[PDB]
Amino acid sequence: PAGIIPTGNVLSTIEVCAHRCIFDFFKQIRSDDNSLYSAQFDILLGTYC
Amino acid sequence: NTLNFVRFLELGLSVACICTKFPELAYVRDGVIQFEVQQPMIARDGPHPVDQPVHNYMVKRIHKRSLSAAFAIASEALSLLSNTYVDGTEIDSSLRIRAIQQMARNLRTVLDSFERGTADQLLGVLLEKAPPLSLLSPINKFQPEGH
Amino acid sequence: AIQQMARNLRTVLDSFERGTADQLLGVLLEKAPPLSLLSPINKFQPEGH
Amino acid sequence: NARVPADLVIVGDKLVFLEALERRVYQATRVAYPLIGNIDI
Amino acid sequence: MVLQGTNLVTALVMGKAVR
Repeated sequence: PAGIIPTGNVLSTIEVCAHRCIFDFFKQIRSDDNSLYSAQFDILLGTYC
Repeated sequence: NTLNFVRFLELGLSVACICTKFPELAYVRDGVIQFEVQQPMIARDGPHPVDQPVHNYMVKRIHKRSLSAAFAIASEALSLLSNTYVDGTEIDSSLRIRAIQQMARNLRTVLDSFERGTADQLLGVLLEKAPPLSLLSPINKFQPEGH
Repeated sequence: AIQQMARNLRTVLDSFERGTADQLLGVLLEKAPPLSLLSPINKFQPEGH
Repeated sequence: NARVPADLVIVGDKLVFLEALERRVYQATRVAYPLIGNIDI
Repeated sequence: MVLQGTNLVTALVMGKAVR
């Protein structure tokens, strides 16, 4: 969940949890969750030569 | 008694640190700093292998700590502040002002504690960082290069 | 790649200047008799033989 | 002729350079500095 | 120093940031 404008709209709104053998990472949040609202980011503090 | 406020910058220890603000610090996972150091070289002959100049790349990472201080309020102070049981007479206005004076005199020292304790943390980290002189001096002297 | 080339070649060039002093020290050490032996020789005998 | 920062000392009646070159040369390089020779007894 | 603009979008979408 990163708030990008979607590239393409998805058709065929069909149950996805049944066919979860495909895909490489599957998550289903019930209604909402605090894992979505995380912003841990990595920082580089300048280099020295 | 009027306690005297200490600003960390005025202390002579401030010369040992490069302070900088960073509001979004709680979101940093692994702060990384980088180095790239090159070394010189001399040329010789005879039964010595011809050498090549070397480069070094060193990377260090941030270590995170924290500071905490407390601040107390008695029940009567809350009762006077919330105005829940006020009677609108000059007797309790003095009590309210006494409570507020206590709160402000307290908050001043609480805020001062962070300034006073940054120096403490710097001393702590510098002690945890320093190897003893009795070892460091001969080591940095009796070996020319290493290996 | 070009930056690495230049940074490498500059130190390579500096090596000869840095090593000329080494060569001088080497030859001067292998050429110098000890003081403790040279001092009496030049003093106790006037000329030689 | 050019100006150069170097220390000069006077001994006896002669003026001699006094060099202890270990930082300009032989520093952080894998070569051993001479004048650290060994003796056998 | 603070993060903004391209640094902010990088930190949000990719998870890395540099001074």
